[PDB]
This record gives sequence, C-alpha cells and structure tokens, in this order.
Amino acid sequence: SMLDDAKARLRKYDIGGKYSHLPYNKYSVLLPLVAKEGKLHLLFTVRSEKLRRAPGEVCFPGGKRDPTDMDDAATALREAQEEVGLRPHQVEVVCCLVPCLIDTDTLITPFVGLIDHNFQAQPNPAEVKDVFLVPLAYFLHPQVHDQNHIFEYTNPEDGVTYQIKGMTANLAVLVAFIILEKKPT
Ligand SMILES: *CC(=O)NC1(c2ccc3c(c2)OCCO3)CCCC1
Repeated sequence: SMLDDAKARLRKYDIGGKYSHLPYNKYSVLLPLVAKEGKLHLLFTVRSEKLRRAPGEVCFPGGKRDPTDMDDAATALREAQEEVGLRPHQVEVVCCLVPCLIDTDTLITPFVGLIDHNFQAQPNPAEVKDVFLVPLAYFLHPQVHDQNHIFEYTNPEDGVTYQIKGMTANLAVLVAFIILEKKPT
C-alpha cells in the first residue's frame, strides 16, 4: 500500500535515540504526513507573531522539551496537540530523522508521523496563525525564489502563497526524497 511503502522507506533512515541524551537545549518537531486524494502531503504551521521563537515563519509543529516529556517524540506530540489539536491517538510516529544542530547549543529532533484521516486541524491562535498542507511531490519540483533559497507554494484551493525556508524547507525535501524516490507510476 502507499502508506506501508512510505513507512517501510522511513524506517530505513531512523536514527532512533542515538543522539537523544546529548546535553543540548532540546527541541522536537513533528513532520506530519497526511494522505488526501491518493497522495501524501506535509502539514505546516505559520507561527503567531506573538511568539519568541520564529514569529510569523512557516514551521513544523514542535517546541522545547519540558520535564514532563518521556522522550523527544513526546515533546513533538505535546507541542502538536497544543498548536493544532492533534491528539496522540491520531498520530503514528514512524521514525526519528537526522537531528538539526543550531546556535552551537541547540538540537532539534525531527519525528515523522502518519496522521489519521479523521484529524481536522484546530489552529490555536495564541501559537499558530495558519495551518496548511503541501503535497509531498511539490518538494521535488519546487518554485524557488532567492533572497539564499526560498520555496513559494500556492494553494490551488484558494490562491494563497506561502514561503517555506531554512530547516523546514530542508526537512520537507528530505522526506520527499525518502518516500518518493525510485517509484513506479
Ligand atoms: C520554524 C521552526 O522550526 N520553528 C521552531 C524553532 C525551534 C528552535 C529555534 C528556532 C525555531 O529558531 C531559531 C533557533 O531555534 C519553533 C519550535 C520548534 C521549531
């Protein structure tokens, strides 16, 4: 199946807990895969302007680990629930991808999760100004604009254009390569 295939691909890139104990300022993000109209999509947020970290940016759901979190995956899930209403039972965490080192003292750990088809986003306006989907295939042939490289994605449902950049754009490309490379049509 499309989903069994995607999960099988993703598991080959799982680093698991290999980097999880290192003494960093720790953040997790959830890369949420959603199947619609027979294709995979990634779910993104636009962060509220009110935030301290990345205000107004296109980001995956996520945030800073807190003492309650059993592990780095729990961080991702807690933060996704708080931001977009995603409950734990609505997500299957498939793997942990390469972590992203920033600012010399920070480690961001990305988790890919498959999202239940009955999930409907409920954007929390204190955290998120918008929640949107991009087809995963877009990241193989993106519309690039140079400021460094920025992707522009125009939702054909409404004509709205989103700018995706930095680590968020880099992860979206990685996931697209992992899942979509070398497939029969
Ligand atoms: C867009 C994005 O990834 N936002 C998050 C983020 C985490 C950590 C840092 C930054 C953004 O910005 C600068 C360095 O630290 C928000 C919370 C999870 C990811």
